[PDB]
Amino acid sequence: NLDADLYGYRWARDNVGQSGATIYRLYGKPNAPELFLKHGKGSVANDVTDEMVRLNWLTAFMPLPTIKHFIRTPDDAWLLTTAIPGKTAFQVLEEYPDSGENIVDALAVFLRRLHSIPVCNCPFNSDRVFRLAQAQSRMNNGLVDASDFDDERNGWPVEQVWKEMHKLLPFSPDSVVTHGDFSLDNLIFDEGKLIGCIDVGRVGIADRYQDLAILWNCLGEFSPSLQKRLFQKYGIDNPDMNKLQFHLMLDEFF
Ligand SMILES: NC[C@H]1O[C@H](O[C@H]2[C@H](O)[C@@H](O[C@H]3O[C@H](CO)[C@@H](O)[C@H](N)[C@H]3O)[C@H](N)C[C@@H]2N)[C@H](O)[C@@H](O)[C@@H]1O
Ligand SMILES: COc1cc2ncnc(Nc3cccc(Cl)c3)c2cc1OC
Ligand code: NA
Repeated sequence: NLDADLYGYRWARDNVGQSGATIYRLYGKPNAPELFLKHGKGSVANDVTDEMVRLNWLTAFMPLPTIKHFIRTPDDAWLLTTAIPGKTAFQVLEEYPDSGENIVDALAVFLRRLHSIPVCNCPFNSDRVFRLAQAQSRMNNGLVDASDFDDERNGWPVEQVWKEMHKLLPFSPDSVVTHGDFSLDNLIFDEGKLIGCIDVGRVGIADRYQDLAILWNCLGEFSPSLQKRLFQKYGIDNPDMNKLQFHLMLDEFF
């Protein structure tokens, strides 16, 4: 069982937009750090499982929550991790908009760090063909949230987004180690420093634009100038807009 690690903590049920899994926040225990327990049943358990192995693999390189405990049974996955103290990049942007330049600088450096991890270390695949297949299996089961499409695709039928996506293909792949969901909700700041990332479930090998696109979009809600810096700090001279557009369209399906 699990209980030894759970005496003393009190419980809260977070909703961070998290696909499928129930997230409990464990707190209140003195001399003990906040904890998260992710719980997935049925198919979603696979997803909790995927995150555990990636947390476990990736922490050899980046700063992650540590796996205090994981349980898999035929239909249920439970994942207990330590919390990363701090606020999301998004919150820190909102609260201190005269700090965006250092936050985007920090985000780029960090993303460069992740991507510099040599692929020969990484046992996980998440290239477009993998994701594309996944995206179809969510389209053709009507799980794609058309409500949440980016503005330039607002109210489009899903089967359209799908069709317009394959027009940009093909592009030259480049392969690095990617986060999978490099959004402003998933990087944790504290005392001005970037100190860790969360939500590592889609981590694997893919085109860098998988991470660059998603973050660049999030900074769309603040300043086109902030978006520019992201690419500028990272060191790309001319953003591959085709690639950007493809990855943003692929995220629509998840
Ligand atoms: N559905 C489940 C997913 O929900 C969010 O992802 C969605 C984005 O948020 C959407 O975009 C909107 O939100 C962005 C800021 O987050 C804005 O910049 C943008 N203009 C907005 O249209 C985008 N179209 C699809 C993407 N799947 C979570 O991050 C992700 O973890 C979670 O799995
Ligand atoms: C303070 O903001 C957060 C910190 C976090 N610190 C650690 N873990 C987080 N979430 C979490 C959710 C599921 C699984 C795991 Cl390992 C972590 C956190 C989520 C947060 O909300 C975005
Ligand atoms: Na680590």
